[PDB]
Amino acid sequence: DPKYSTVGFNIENSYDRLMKTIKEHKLKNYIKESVKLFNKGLTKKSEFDNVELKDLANVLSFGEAKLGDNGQKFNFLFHTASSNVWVPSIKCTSESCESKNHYDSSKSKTYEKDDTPVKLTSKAGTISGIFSKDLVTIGKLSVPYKFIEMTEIVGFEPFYSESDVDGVFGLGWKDLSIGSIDPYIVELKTQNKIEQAVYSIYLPPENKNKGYLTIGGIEERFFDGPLNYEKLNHDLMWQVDLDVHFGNVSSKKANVILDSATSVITVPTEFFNQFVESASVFKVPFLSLYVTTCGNTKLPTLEYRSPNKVYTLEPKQYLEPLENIFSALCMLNIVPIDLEKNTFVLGDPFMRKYFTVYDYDNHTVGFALAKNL
Amino acid sequence: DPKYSTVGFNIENSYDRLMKTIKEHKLKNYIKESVKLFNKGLTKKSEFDNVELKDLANVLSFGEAKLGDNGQKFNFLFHTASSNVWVPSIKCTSESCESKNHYDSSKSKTYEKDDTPVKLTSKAGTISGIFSKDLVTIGKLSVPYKFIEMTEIVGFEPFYSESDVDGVFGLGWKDLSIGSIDPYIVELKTQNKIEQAVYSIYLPPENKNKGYLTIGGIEERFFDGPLNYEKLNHDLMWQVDLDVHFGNVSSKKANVILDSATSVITVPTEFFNQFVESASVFKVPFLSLYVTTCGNTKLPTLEYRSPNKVYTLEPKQYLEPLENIFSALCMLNIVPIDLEKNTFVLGDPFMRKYFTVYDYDNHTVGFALAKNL
Repeated sequence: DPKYSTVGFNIENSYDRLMKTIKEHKLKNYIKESVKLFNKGLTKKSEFDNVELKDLANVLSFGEAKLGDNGQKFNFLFHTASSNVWVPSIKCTSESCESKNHYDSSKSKTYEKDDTPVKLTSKAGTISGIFSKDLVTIGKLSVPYKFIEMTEIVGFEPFYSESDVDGVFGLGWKDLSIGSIDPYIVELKTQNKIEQAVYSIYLPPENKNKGYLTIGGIEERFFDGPLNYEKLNHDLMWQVDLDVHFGNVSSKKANVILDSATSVITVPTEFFNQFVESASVFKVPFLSLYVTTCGNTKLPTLEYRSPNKVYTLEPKQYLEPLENIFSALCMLNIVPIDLEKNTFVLGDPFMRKYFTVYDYDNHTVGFALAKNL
Repeated sequence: DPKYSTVGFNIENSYDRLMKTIKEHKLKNYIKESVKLFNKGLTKKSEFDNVELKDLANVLSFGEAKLGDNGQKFNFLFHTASSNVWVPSIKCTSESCESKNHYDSSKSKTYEKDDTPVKLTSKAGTISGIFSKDLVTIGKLSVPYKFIEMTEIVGFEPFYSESDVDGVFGLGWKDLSIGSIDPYIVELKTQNKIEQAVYSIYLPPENKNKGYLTIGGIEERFFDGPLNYEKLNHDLMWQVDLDVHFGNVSSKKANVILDSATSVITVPTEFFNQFVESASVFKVPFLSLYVTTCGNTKLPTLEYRSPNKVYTLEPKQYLEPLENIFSALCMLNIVPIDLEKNTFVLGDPFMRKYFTVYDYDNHTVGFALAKNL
């Protein structure tokens, strides 16, 4: 067993969702026949294009965490930019809430009132609730934490109601409160339940529906070779300064965010189009879907260069097989999306190669060559 | 039998050529699956676009005409803008010429020298030859005519060599010579072999690989109702002034050419796009091919208005069935192509409805409702 406290979590990935879309809309032979056409090759001609940062999220989730001494069960998803944890109140108005697990302050001996109101208003939806202090367990680790009890939830549909998820567990920095509530992982450290304010994400190569979160230490057994460290360029983001080259295409002094919840590698639009020009990659009409032969010899190693380390992705690391649609066919797990000027994100593909460490104490992030388990 | 001299001719149409392209490139299920997609309907997104006036020509041809008293056999195609007739010389350099039928001045008692050089230079190719006078028969009608004996032929490839055609028989006005050689049909009249300098084209509805040319008269039996006449707006073109409306889309004082050798109805680009917008017509990606359900209730009657007559095309007249690809599927026999400002052409679709008359004496053109034989 591991030295430090580790929890498995499940992932619903872009491949699954794409797969579901294909059975739903009967799209196989369309894709099959379009590919044949490309191969023939009669295409030649050069809102899929429109983002969305929504559509690229995977849902990394687990149902082992629990609130209070009675141990009230909840299904969380992890979110790497948020500091707080979020749960449905038993006092939840909305009809979203009705099929989910609820937090009942009353049923827990360890509950302490806070009642301070919080309000998240965003593009997908609107959450209204109050802070509440209780024992927050995972399941080795336990500590009193102030979390948010949600009283009314509006939006995030149809996702929320269709997902068996109840709420959000913050593995990030951003706290909605103004009473400077530390992240759960900092809090475990403040109260001495771990040795270090750190966690690792390990995403096993051979199972893209699984990932492991480990807390309070470096589990040496998840990787080979040295751990490199990079300093964060932002106070409240797992984000880092790096030059990036994909062949002759390059971008100096780029902003790259580590989010294992992002399903793909992202890249500015301009950058993507330069990359993809005459790389022999095919864009399937009427689908957010670029495709190529798995043995494609034109495709470069992706390079993310620090001043004292470069991290790379071979084509095998950024191409998902599609054997069940067309033989030796692969989809490209890279997507063009423009965020703030010069900002890239390293999603699931990167973490399948690199074991990754997120250090709150030292404001560092950590990379190493993932083992194969 | 007919009162006036009539010759059948064969037509290689756009449907055949498209059909050939589909077997060649195995394109059925692609089209099938793309249509399904439209129907689903996941398309929504709005050089096929680049013309070509080449690609729209059918080949209307026949092998019954003959030169000289010995009756040397030739396979001609008809061309409605040219006045002259064109044949390979037995003195033909080029390798194009080698598999074709040849005119040997020497073998014909009725031959008279001319030897005046002519030269056609155009975008597809280059023809060099000399004039030559001989008996030109079809096969009822016969007259000495001055035609062009081709000495070297360069271009028109791969078409020429693949076609079993030898040369071009002019049913038009434009004479390459400067010795004002009348059209063959005017010449028959000058020499009294017919009563009137006129011909009719009849294109039977039920056989799109056949058409009938009739010379020296109106064969009453090919149509129902009155013959309308329109004056030509050009001296040397079968061309006519008409307002044209396709629904709310319209163009006043348009120039419309009658060419039964054109495989489709043409229309300016702007005009076509206005027409096609939300008409529920699908453009198949990577193909010069618009498609729709045969029972489409949004599609208008096409209207070509003269000051004292309007000529119309129902959807049934401008939609070819595609039963062998997808059920109740139809292709649209209308194509967007910009010629001189405001110029439309009435190809094969129109002549399947209208019996058409081409009057050299009176500089008129004539329309009537084709019978069904």
